[PDB]
Amino acid sequence: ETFLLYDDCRDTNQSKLAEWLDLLRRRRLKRTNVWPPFKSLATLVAEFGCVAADRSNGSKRDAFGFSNVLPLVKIIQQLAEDIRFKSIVNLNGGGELADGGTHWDKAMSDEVDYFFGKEKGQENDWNVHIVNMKNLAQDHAPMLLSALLEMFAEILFRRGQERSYPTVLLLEEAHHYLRKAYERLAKEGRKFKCSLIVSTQRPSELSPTVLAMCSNWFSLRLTNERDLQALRYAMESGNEQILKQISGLPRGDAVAFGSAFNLPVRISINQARPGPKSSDAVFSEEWA
Amino acid sequence: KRELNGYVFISEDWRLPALGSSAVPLTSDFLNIIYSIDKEELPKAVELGVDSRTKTVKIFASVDKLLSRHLAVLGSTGYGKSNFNALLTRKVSEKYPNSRIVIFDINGEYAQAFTGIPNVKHTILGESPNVDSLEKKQQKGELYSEEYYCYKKIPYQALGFAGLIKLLRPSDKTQLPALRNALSAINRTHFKSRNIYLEKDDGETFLLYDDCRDTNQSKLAEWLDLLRRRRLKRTNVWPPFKSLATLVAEFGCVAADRSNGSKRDAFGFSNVLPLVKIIQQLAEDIRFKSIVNLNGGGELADGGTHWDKAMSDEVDYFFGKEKGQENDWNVHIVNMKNLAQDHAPMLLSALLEMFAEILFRRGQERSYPTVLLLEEAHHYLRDPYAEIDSQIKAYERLAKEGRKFKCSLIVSTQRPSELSPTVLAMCSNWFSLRLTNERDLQALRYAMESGNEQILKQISGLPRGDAVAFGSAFNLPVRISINQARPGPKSSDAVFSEEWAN
Ligand SMILES: Nc1ncnc2c1ncn2[C@@H]1O[C@H](COP(=O)(O)OP(=O)(O)OP(O)(O)=S)[C@@H](O)[C@H]1O
Repeated sequence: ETFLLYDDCRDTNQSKLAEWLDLLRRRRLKRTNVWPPFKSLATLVAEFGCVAADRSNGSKRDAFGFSNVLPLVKIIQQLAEDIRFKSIVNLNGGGELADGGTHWDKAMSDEVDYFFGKEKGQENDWNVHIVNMKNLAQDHAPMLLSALLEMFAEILFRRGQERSYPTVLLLEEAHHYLRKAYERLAKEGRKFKCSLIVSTQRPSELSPTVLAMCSNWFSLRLTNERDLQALRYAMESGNEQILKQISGLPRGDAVAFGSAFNLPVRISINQARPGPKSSDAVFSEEWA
Repeated sequence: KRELNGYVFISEDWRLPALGSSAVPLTSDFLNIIYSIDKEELPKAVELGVDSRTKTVKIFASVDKLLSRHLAVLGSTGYGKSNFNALLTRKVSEKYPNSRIVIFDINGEYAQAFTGIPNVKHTILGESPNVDSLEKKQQKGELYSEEYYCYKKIPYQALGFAGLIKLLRPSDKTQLPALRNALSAINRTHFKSRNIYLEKDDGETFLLYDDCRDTNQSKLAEWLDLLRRRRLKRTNVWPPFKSLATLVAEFGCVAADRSNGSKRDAFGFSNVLPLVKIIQQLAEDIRFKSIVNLNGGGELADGGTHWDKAMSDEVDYFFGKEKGQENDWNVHIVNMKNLAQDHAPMLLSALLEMFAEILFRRGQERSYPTVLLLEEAHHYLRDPYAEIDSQIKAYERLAKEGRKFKCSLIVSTQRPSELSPTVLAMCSNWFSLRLTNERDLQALRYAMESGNEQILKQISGLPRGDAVAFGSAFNLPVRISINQARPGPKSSDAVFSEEWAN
């Protein structure tokens, strides 16, 4: 037998709803072997929110609960129809769904082995990974980029200090998507053998703990007092004589200090070959 | 120091002179090396003014550095902020006559300043006071003179499946699904003088009503399921803004008697009534209807592609055509003299989203450079009834898409404290005139990069015409005296004495 659910508070077959819906909670009816799509959450939400008890010894579809559940189905619907979200995320399902009760923890643990690599002993086909995100909007980035760093921390714990391999993580423009549990990778990283490089221009938008869990420092020019004060309040290994130099540094010159330098240094940095694209724009050409 | 047979200036502060060395003053040959630009950029420069303290040295800047990125102009009232923008925009054209400049003018000032330049246009937003009057088009290569202009409305097709939802705000039980079913089916309703109906594949027709009258209330179910699952006949004309209100009621006042045969019940109809009220209110008005065209007319070419072409055609009118095609004008002035403080955000924060969407598609191969000037942006860059940052999502997208696909922004304003501090951080150059308060002079401190304090502590006392500049196009900051424009903008707002004397 079958039964068909809807998204609108229509009156068709609104008597035998609870009889079918209680078995769902008590896990007595059938299950499947394929992942469904994303839009299919709104129907379940509406049905769990718009069911009531009828006086005609049956069930009823109410409308004073739709008014309670409505604000959520709305954003779900407006999110499953954007043309900049579905080109990054795959809102179609169709894949295999396992048994046993462990179907989330096998989906989570298959996108980490693709970006951050596998564990010790196995064969991997690369040592350098370059992820490019030029096609991702500037308003969907925080969520989707924090999700990944929250996923890469529930798994080092379940992997351990034995099966884990040491890696290096280059994070560029980190003040857009690095800010309780949202920053566990910067704290519980030394145990699980991960090291971060953070590049950024607005250090006043970071947490004073991330900028304090750092051992060595490389500082180029920095012209704002709202940032100098932060660097100073968080600094642990230096002085206040090299802080005055940071505002009059030319290009390529840097100030360096930490544990790998026995006395702070002013440095001129070698050029790289082949270098990064770092191209620019030119308007005069196209119209001249 | 010397380079080959000239000199060059380098900024770095760790050096010092030796004891006994002699001090000497500086001349107009070294000042003109301290306040100059490279040789690589000299054939692409633009003049702005002269130095204030001495007045023997002229100031130049490079179009590339200055405009490839975004730019900000700040200043109080009555100190010289509208002369600067006309100077700049006219000097860009006089040097690069194949440019593309678009201006949002919400006061009607910037037309008197382009008299004498080719490929100018002038569009007003609204309806003609007179009706049986003419408007004279111009040809190519013809110098602009006033008495040439055009009028324009904006249709309602170019707001999409989402703009209308946002503009109507269904806030209760059973308004949303009906308002979706109506927008999804608006392309199968036919129209006559003053009544709406459907047309079957075979002659037969069936009428729709808006008052819940029980005449012929027994065939709804089977004349609605078909419309719902794409079985009735199509059409080829856009209907008005009231078929919406006529469908939202017949989709919300329907039920089924246990005695087979449908009935248009009365109770459910009330659950939808208020939306019908307001969507009626927005036709017997003088403000919304003066700007927007809620009448209905045009082609509706089949192919499930009737929401996109309206956007694509309305963008090519204000912002320009794709590369290769023939676009007539090069300067576009849009006049919003007649537009209320209530419908400004909603209307002017949708053309920009359109432009973003189309500029994401055009790409780097089909996109043409353009400069876009936004005046008094503290009026429409923040949707007031959007009180969470979850809803400010237009500038943050358009700035990036433009920095990628050749679109430059100029933001002019006089109150930088009513303006989010992420709008003023995507900028790479700054021009500031006198600021009188003390809470608008901290929003700049908090959000600037390439300055200092000795150039900021002398903004409270800047006279009329003098400015202060810094950013990634200046080697060291400058205090500067700007030069007058000829001809300039207009300022005729109101004067009492005259009328009182008449
Ligand atoms: N270099 C200059 N020297 C002296 N006066 C100037 C100079 N440049 C502009 N002015 C004068 O400044 C006066 C007022 O400038 P406006 O154009 O009203 O600036 P504004 O009021 O900030 O612009 P809005 O926001 O459009 S009213 C004009 O009457 C000009 O004559």
